[PDB]
Amino acid sequence: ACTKNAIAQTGFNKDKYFNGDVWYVTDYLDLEPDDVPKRYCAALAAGTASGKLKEALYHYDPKTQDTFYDVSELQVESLGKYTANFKKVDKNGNVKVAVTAGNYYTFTVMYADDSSALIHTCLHKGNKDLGDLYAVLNRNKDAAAGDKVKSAVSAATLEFSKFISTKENNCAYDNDSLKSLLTK
Ligand code: HEM
Repeated sequence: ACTKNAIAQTGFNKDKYFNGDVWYVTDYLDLEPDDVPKRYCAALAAGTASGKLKEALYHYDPKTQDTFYDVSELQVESLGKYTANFKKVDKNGNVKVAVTAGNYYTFTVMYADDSSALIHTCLHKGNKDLGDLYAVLNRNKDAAAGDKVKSAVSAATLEFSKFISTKENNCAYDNDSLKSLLTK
C-alpha cells in the first residue's frame, strides 16, 4: 500500500521537465522494499505530444532480463502531480496490454532542475499490493547524485543513504525508443 502524499516542487517548471527528453533512474527507494528487486534499470521520457501530456517508461531487471515498455497520457491533479493510466507496449509502441481501469500510477515531481529530479510514484496494478517508490533521476545516466537533489531527499524527510543505486548493473538504454514512444 502507498502511504505518502508527496508534495510537488514549489514553482515546478512543467515545460522544462516535460521537454521530450529522457530521464534515467540513478537511485531508488521503495517503502515496501520487498516490492521491487535490489538490482534494477529504469528510465523514462516525458513530453507533450500533439497537445497531450505523455510519459514513456522502460524497465529492465539486469539479472532476469525481464523487460517492458509503457506509454501513458498523464492527467493533471495539480502542478507537478499527475495520474497516469498506462499501456504496456513493445519498443515501437505496439500495444501488448491495453489501458484498463485499475492500471495507473500517480507521479509527483518533488524537485527538478535542468539535470536532476526527485519523484514519487504509487503504482496500482490489478490486485497487486505495491508501495511508495521514490526515484532520483538524472539527464546523464552515469551522474552521481549532487547536493541539490540530495538536499531535496533530505527535505522530503528521507535519508539518501537508504536509496539503492542502479549504477553497478551495466544498464544500457534505447533512448530513441523512449523518445519515439511519446507519440504512441
Ligand atoms: C521512474 C519511475 C517509475 C515509474 C513511473 C514506474 C511505473 C511502473 C509501471 C507503470 C509498471 C507497470 C507496467 C505494466 O504492467 O505495464 C511498473 C512495474 C514495475 N516496476 Fe516500475 N516504475 C518506475 C520505476 C521503477 C524502479 C526504479 C523499480 C525498481 C525499483 C521498478 C520496479 C518495477 C517492477 C518490479 C515492476 C513490475 C510489477 C509487477 O507487475 O508486479 N519501477 N512500474
